[PDB]
Amino acid sequence: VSLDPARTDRPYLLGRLFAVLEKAQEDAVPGANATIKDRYLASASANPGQVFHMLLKNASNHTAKLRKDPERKAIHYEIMMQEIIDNISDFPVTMSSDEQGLFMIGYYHQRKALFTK
Amino acid sequence: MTAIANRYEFVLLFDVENGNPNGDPDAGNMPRIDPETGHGLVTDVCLKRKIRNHVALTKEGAERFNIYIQEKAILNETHERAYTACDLKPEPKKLPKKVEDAKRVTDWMCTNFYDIRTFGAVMTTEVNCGQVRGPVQMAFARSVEPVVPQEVSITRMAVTTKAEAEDNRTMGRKHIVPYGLYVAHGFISAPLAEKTGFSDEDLTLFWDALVNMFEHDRSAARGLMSSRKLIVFKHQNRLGNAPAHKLFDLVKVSRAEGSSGPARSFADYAVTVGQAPEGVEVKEML
Amino acid sequence: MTAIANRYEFVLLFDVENGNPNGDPDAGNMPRIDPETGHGLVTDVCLKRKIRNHVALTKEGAERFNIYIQEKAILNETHERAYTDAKRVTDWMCTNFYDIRTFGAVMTTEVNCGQVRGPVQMAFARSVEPVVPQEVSITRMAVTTKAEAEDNRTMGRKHIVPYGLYVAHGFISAPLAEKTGFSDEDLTLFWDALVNMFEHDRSAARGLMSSRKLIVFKHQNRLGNAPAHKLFDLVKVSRAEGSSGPARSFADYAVTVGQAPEGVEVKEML
Amino acid sequence: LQALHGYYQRMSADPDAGMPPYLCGQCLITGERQKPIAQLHPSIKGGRDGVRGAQAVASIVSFNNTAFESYGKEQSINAPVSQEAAFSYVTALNYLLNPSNRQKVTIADATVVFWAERSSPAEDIFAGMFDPPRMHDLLVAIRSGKRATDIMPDMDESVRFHVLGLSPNAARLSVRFWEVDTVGHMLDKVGRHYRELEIIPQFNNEQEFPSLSTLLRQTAVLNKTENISPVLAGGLRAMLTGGPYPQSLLPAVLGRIRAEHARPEDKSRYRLEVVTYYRAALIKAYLIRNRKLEVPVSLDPARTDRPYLLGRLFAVLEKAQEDAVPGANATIKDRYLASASANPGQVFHMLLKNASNHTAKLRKDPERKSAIHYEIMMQEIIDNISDFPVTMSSDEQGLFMIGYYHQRKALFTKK
Amino acid sequence: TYGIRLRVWGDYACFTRPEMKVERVSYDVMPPSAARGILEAIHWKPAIRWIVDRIHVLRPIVFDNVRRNEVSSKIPKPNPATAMRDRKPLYFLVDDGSNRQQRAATLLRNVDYVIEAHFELTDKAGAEDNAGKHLDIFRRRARAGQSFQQPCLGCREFPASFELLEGDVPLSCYAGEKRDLGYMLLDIDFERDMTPLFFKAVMEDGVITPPSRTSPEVRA
Repeated sequence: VSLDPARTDRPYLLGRLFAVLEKAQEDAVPGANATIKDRYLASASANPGQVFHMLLKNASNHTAKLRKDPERKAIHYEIMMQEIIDNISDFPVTMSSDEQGLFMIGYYHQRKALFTK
Repeated sequence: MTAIANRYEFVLLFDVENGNPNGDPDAGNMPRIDPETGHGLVTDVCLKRKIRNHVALTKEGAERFNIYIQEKAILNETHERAYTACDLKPEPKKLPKKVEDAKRVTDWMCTNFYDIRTFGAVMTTEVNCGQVRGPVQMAFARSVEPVVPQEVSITRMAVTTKAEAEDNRTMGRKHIVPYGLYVAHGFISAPLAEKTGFSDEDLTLFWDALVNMFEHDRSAARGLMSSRKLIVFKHQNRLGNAPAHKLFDLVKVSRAEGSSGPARSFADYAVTVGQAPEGVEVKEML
Repeated sequence: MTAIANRYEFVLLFDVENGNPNGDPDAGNMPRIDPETGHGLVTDVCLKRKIRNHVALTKEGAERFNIYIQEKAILNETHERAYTDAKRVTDWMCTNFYDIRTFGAVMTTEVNCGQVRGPVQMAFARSVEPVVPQEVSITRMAVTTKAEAEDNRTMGRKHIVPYGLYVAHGFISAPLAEKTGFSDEDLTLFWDALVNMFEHDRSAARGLMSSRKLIVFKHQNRLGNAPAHKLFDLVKVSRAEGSSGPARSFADYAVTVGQAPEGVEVKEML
Repeated sequence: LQALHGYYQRMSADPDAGMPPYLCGQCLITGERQKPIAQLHPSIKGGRDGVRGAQAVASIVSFNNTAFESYGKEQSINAPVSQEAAFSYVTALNYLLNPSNRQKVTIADATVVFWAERSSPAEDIFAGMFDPPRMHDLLVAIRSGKRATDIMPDMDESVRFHVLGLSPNAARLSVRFWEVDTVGHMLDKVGRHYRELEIIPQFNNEQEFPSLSTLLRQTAVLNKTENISPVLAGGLRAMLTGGPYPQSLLPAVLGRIRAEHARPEDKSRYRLEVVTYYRAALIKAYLIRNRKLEVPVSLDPARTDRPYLLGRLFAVLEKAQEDAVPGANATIKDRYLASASANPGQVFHMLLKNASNHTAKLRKDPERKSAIHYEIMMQEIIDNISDFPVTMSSDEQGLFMIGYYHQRKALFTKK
Repeated sequence: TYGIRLRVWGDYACFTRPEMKVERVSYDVMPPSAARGILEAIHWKPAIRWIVDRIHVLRPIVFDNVRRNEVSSKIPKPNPATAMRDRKPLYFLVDDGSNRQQRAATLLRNVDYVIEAHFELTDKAGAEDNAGKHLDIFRRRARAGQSFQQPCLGCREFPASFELLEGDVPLSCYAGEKRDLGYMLLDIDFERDMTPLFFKAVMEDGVITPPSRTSPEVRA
């Protein structure tokens, strides 16, 4: 897999977390005019520790919405969040240019995986 | 005007905060950068221009202190001034056939215009006033850490010509460096100073200008720019006692111990000046 | 006559920061780069000119250290001559002009062709690794002619090498010195100039150029003690382990000299 | 040159298309001993009607200055050729320089004159073969590796061919390059050159065989025949000797791409491109020859080189920009191409964030899902890259440029 | 057995053609003259004449262009006495107008040669001067890397690295090719008022064998 699940890397893990959060929102409220990739990517990559907490609250609400229905995809997204945050010891105050590039590539890697069968 | 007698090197530190310190004519107007490493650049030409502006503002055209490159001057009309003041008819496209008159016209150009006396000039164009090398030199300023230029889009609620677009406003953009610390070296040459007439008065004015360079350069695109250090290395003789690079190296620019993340103020940087060689004295007091 | 006693080799390493070390008259004044390897290139005569200028400034026309081949950046205030079948004139030229004594010269006429060699010899200085010059666009305030005032601004261009470390080889042949009186005082002044070449050469174009290292292989014999090409091999100028990407300061390069054969010494002047 | 001498001896035989007009030493032209040496050689035609750029009175041999004089010899005794030879070579050169004859072409600053050792149709072909306008069929054939005989049976390829390049130095003119290969061999070499240069056209008005002058002009400081680096003009000797192109070529085209921007003064619908057809062709030639790489004629999405994938990614981001903000006077290709290609790790984060904003705007607008397609392409390109490298080599930059050109062309009207 | 086999190589070389000295053009291969010069740079005395038997061209012929600013004139002769009868500055200013000269060059790159040569005693040789002695001295210097001066590929800007070949000569790129290079500079006969003398340089298998520079039938 081009996605490297064994890459315990802080910006990479945050990017994967962003991708799974976006997928969770897309499943909870499909087809909206804007995704969190479209809303919060700026702040998310600017000061991650300042916004990833509220992104996680929103993703928790989305997964709760998913959990009510038989389409409990919700367990996969929640276990993914658990696995990714397990490897993170603390959110960074700021990320450099290379860390932000790593963030973007990790997000795009994880997004590709979730769409795949 | 007696010439200076000492070889001088200097290090200039200056700031930029939400400003375009120097625009690149090629990248639209983006701040000049080293594309292969991201460090910002300021052409020595820009700093020379700010020095020239300082000279003109503080002396206001006093004798011996005019400047040669101005916002609307015509160089040939200025050279004809030298030819007239030397009583020579301006030889068409050429120097005067007498070498002594050529020297006199060139010296009148040097002895009057401050920036010709300082930075030198290439005046061999049409009416020919000769050449000057300039006792004073300075290299490209280069940031101590890579800068991240960001692009700011703005709008105007009025339009110049007859237009019907305003359906959305007229878009324009500014490029700005969020912050960056620039280290600009420089050099002062006694041997050439003697040949030009660069006196200690001039030199004083020079350091003055350097310290006060940016204070009058405020504009809507410049942001907040300031001079932070002017570490001058005075050699005790005509020809220096220490290699240049060996003195620049005494000036160490690092990031403060308690500073993390992108730099956004001078306080993020720790500046240390070492012990100079016994033939040199340091006047970091500037 | 006195002369230096040993053949010398030297490897001079100098570097340029945001400057045009040596322009190419055949490429619009862009800094030279070698077509076969992409290395930056600096002609020897470019360096010899710097040595000449530096010695002219430093020795200011002393008795035995005047310079023949000047450029119009000189002063005429003080002078003096040594004043010691055509050998007389030749050795008079050698004994008081430092550059004719050191690099050699040619005189207009002789029954012979009029050649003077001098002991010192040096080759094209080429970059340690390829350089990629950058074109810098600059603009001026005023206009030069009244015609082009018909609002008013002109755009020029400047070519710069962001950084590059140049290795300049050179050879000093003692037997040539013996025919030209190149003595140890001249040799020490010569090391001084090579170390200090670029100190007085500041100008708008060249930026910051400096001589970073000067290794000198001093031989025992009047001739050499090992082949020069094999001596130059010991100066392994390679990149510091901690640096990747383009080199932008001398700290990016690590240079070391191996053990030269027992018959030849080594000294790091810088 | 004695080649010139032989050419005079050739053309002088015929009473038309030529002319039969007529101390001692060894003639270096001929090799005959004890012949009358010329003290002052006859002049060569300069100016626009001769060797362009030089003064009307041009010369090969010229010892006017004391520096160049050697072994006690004076004005032309240094360069000893018999009077006859002196006349001969000069005359042949002049006849080749007369533009009425088709044996001449002007490249950058130098004027090229060529001939075959005996009458052959090559002399009528080579005039256009390195300045292309049957000839097109021949060019396609030799680019395919087919022998010239299959299109011109009268082409005796065993005939030796000569090419000469003269550059002006005021009154002095200099030899820049010289080839004496056989017609077949160098024709095959030119075929290989055109094969390497081959790239899909950007706009269907660009020619199939880019004239070497057009290739050089595109690296000029202002895209005009002046400001062509004479050394690069001479280096592109590499075209018909078959060797590697000068190593200064790739940094030159990359420098143009850095310092260029889309001028809308062409007054067409399109704002002028930054990676033009010709610059991409030169980059492809450099990557094929000097670096031995593999480069396709069109896009090959079945590829896994990170530089190529980053070039494609840059192209799709640029397309997304130009769709989000139509008609704008500037694009990332004007500013961030130079630093994207040379230092991806520092800039691709901001380019991707800006592309995210562009797709955001596009999603709500019409084109409500090309907003999706570009993101799918970003997925499929980013999927193959492990990290953005801190820096990229010059040839890695070349591959970036080729990938950008390919992915841009394959996306003009995909959607 | 009796003879020499010296190898020389270097990045640059410029063996300027006599008919193109003003705007340098290089011979495709090192002329015997250059060879001789190289050989004399290692060891030479008035008593001995160097002769070049064969010149091998190992690396392929490659060309390059370099342009340099240059001086137009040889420095004039002062008279030592009148030079000081009235103290005066003496100099040659490269920036004084006409002084400045531009001079292109068509020079080789990455050369590699093997020079086969042998000695010959001059008529002014000493009675005790053994040719074997000088053979031994030259071989010693070549093996040890010693030299009078660094040999140069034509011009002083172009130093030549050298080694002595005790084994069989290596093969050239042109091992199975033949090539007529035309008439090129053999030598300079300094006895006969310093005219050039030329030979037909027919390269074959990458090796050039010129006639003896001392041949009465070559010389006037």
